[PDB]
Amino acid sequence: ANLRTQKRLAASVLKCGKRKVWMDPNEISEISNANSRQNVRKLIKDGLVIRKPNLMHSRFRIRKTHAMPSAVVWMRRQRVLRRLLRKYRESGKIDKHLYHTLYLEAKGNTFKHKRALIEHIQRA
Amino acid sequence: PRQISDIKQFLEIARRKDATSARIKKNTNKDVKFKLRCSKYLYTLVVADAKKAEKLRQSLPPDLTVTEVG
Amino acid sequence: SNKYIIDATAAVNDKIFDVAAFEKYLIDRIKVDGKTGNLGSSVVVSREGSSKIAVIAHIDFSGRYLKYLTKKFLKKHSLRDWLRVVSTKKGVYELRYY
Amino acid sequence: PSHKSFRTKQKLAKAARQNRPIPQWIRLRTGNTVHYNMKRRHWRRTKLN
RNA sequence: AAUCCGGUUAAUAUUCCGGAACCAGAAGGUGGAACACGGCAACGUAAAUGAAGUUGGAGACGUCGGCGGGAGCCCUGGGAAGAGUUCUCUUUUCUUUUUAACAAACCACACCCUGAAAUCGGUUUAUCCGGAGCUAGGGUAUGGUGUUUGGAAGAGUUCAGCGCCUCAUGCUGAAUCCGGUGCGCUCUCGACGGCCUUGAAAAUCCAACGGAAGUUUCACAUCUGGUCGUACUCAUAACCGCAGCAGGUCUCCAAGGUGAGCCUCUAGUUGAUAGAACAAUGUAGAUAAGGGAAGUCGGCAAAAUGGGAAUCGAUUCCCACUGUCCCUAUCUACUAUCUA
Repeated sequence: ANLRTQKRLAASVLKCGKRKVWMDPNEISEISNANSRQNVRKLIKDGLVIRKPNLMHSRFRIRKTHAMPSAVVWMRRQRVLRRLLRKYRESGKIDKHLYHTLYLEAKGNTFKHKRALIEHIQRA
Repeated sequence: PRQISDIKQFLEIARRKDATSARIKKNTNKDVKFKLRCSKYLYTLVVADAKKAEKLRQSLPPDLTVTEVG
Repeated sequence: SNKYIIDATAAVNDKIFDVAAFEKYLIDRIKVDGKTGNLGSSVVVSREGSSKIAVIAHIDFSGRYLKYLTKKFLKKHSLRDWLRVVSTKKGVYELRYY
Repeated sequence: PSHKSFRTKQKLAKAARQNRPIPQWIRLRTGNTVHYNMKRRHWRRTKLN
């Protein structure tokens, strides 16, 4: 017969889309008689109406095909130099008087890598 | 909902006339949760020992309605 | 450490595949670290009785891998449409009809 | 809209009752020219204004 | 001033149901409270009188930029369940893997105490602080925060099995776990740096000064919260255009890949009278041998990818390109043709 309302209710109780709602083709009479949501849930339990599973976006080939700001480099580099230079104070390698000068140079981008700052500590 | 840790106070809330029902919950870590429904707050008590779980159950006044695992 | 058991009572009753055949298939197709039969001492496969295949592994062992290995034999035997693999309990697998 | 006032709703209420079909028994009375409705409106057609 | 989650209907949901909270007003009873104390201090507490009068704050507010945090989405590993693949290799491929309002405790920009600095120290991503007190140590407070729990697994979800003429639609087992990652998208917050045009009103609430009169501003419990709107569309069909009109309309949420476009996931449509045959013509496109503006008032339009030099964007020149032309031919779709 006509099953617009049954499909709408089936999507409502399955919490899915009516495109994914699958309604059995050779039990039309019983499905048509099932008119209320209680009857629709009965059909769900008996398996007459099944929710089709989702499709896929195939990350498989997405991974297969898988396999710069000028400020951000200083953004992290300045952090590492300061965060290392701070622990050297607590470790006692450099006193506050020399650290003031060393931190002042570090602003001027005198070294480009953390090992470069380490050679200055070795020199001093 | 308040979490109550002192056993005696949970007894005295239970003895209070405002208390209406209590719920006993058995968790997977063998903790039992005494959930006492009051007017404003739901007072819960987690006691780790199974036997303190039991001597608490009948020390609750009989008039209060205890309920099994909710 | 972990124990993985695949019951074969239904297969034995239906005479689909014997426990000896299941053990031989497991030995010949155990892709442990990419090598067949390389289970060694970390993983030991000891089928107790002719109704199940049990493996005690001290390293990681995937139940999905065991199910996939079992399903591989089903495809060869052309009995996939007759039986499907299910997990009765954690670390436990079984074959049930449709 | 879904924010109508009471007076708007009441005016709508009787406008919905006005455009109803006429009972047959009043037609079946004698000397009663009433045999159809000449005040039948439709929402898609002429607005209530 | 104050509400969230799950479920329910053929049609209503922050409104109904079950559960868990909040706000406002109103009186009392019980217990504790006594014109109170402890901390040098940044303060704190269950209480800690305040008649009148006086006073302030919140409410009560522009714009840009960077930084860090959080939430959700996206990416991703291990594990678990289901589905796909298989002689071969693939511990594979795909789908799912959730925690609301509301509470409790704990838990760092501003301030203070000790301290008295230069040898100038601390210190922002973006050089500011300091003799108006530095570093350091110890506290103080706003504590979305998460650190656990309640809510709360009893919910929801994914599985497997059973119950049986049957409105039997209930019953039983599990799992719903452990992480990583960010110049990613959206929302939002805080210390800052700018642009200065320094940026509404009230109720209500709060606070202070104040000084008449010899157990609440505490906890629990109790009662009440009137009125109107609530369905549906928000449009290539529910509004406006005379109309089921190719038009016009305010606004929120917005996945992935390849790399602005194309393909998809979720979701939603398959809507617009249709069938047969490719006549002339027309429309929309493309290709064309040799020549290369010889066409036209003229490089209109395409191809060179449009460009080289001169004169005053225009003009000219040389080179370059091409169906404008010699000279038209061919191919496709639609219409026209026939039919209901």
